[PDB]
Amino acid sequence: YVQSLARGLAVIRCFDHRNQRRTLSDVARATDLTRATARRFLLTLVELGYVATDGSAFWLTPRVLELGYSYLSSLSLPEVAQPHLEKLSHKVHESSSVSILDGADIVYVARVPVSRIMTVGITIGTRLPAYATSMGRVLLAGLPDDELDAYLEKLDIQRLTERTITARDELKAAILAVRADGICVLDQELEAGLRSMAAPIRGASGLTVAAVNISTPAARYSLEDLHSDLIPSLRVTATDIEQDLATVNR
Amino acid sequence: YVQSLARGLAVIRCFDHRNQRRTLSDVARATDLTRATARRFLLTLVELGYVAAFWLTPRVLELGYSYLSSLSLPEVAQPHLEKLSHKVHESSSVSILDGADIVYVARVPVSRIMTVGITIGTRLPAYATSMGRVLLAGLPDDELDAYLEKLDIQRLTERTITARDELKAAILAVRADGICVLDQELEAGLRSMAAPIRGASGLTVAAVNISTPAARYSLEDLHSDLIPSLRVTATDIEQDLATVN
Repeated sequence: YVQSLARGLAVIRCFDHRNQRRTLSDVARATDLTRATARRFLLTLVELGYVATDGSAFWLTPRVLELGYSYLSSLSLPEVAQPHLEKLSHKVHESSSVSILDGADIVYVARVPVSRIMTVGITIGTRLPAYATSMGRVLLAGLPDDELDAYLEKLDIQRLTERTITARDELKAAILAVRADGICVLDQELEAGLRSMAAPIRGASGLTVAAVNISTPAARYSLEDLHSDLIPSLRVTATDIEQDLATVNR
Repeated sequence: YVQSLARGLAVIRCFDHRNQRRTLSDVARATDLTRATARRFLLTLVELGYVAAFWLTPRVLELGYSYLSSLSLPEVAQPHLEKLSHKVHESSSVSILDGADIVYVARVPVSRIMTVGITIGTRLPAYATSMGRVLLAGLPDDELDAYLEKLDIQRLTERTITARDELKAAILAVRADGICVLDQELEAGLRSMAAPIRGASGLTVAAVNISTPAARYSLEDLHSDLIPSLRVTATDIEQDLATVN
């Protein structure tokens, strides 16, 4: 663990909107350092061209943008989501995906499969009806009310399994429940023996822009086990993806 | 002088759009470090959240953002660019001058099949961009001449101006007109237009622009529809900048 690297970075990070220029003592204070240790880092950064000074105040220069900015700020939603899906899937040993809404269908945009014989994973670019998927109900809960009502007016609900919700009013209710719970569990309404759970991914304004799921055979978990073992991690993954997406698009 | 600081930053610096993933052997080669030294850096960055093969994480954006945020201009401009791009449905930006380059500090992208996208932190030669010519126009004549003395003009497209006196005359006319329209001198099929943003000094300190495919608008349409909006955006940003300083 190279302390000096950590400290030099903390010095760059101590500049912001409220703190545009800082004195040596103020940089020391902001980074939990002393004047003598802070000075060493500040003078190296000045030498490197990352910091400028007039003798009393220090501030950052545009060279700091050379550290990754022009390509990290261009990451797509799937590229932001991928490492987080990989961590989630590796933690719970189940398929995880991200999708977005396209009219009446969800479209898969990122996924991590598991290596099993019987697997429930769908390839990127596949579409599925929004009404019959956990991600779809999450995305639909994110619509403005007039758009949701329009969607539901236009929808031809098909009986896909013996458990598929069949009434427009019961469907609307399941979608509004998702709005209240922050998650959707879909129990074999798409295919018998298959379960999915999904959570919203929001833009920085709180608008739902994508959904993330875990999908699993009904035989691997009771409904109660999903809540104790999988849904907590799914929530954390959704929030991790949100936070990165916000940083990237800032 | 803290050498391990210098090296740790050289490690971050060696990752780019092409080279987003690198093994520990990849990274040591790249920075002329020992495998052993090249290794302790990676792992401090891993503990610190800046690295996760190895790759930069979005937390690396907090370094650049400390700059951007500690400058008044980028966040002051942002809500005006949002309105500008929403009105004209084209990508808009703000940049400042850094030696011979402009550097992008604020943006709003507009996406379609063929997209004009330049990201924050991108650096481009001032002589070949509409914002660079606006920024060079704002230099005192002696600084302009010194800039031109060091400049090696490249042929970026078949249309790029090739002669220094020609370039200097173009810059002086931008100074007179208060805008620059750069028609396909940086990339074939690409047009942009820029207006200056004046600082506390009454001097140009930054520039704002719109860029768009040449095939979307006639030059006439640019002058009639888009450029009047850009000019009011420039002055809205100058006014907001004055309140904050």
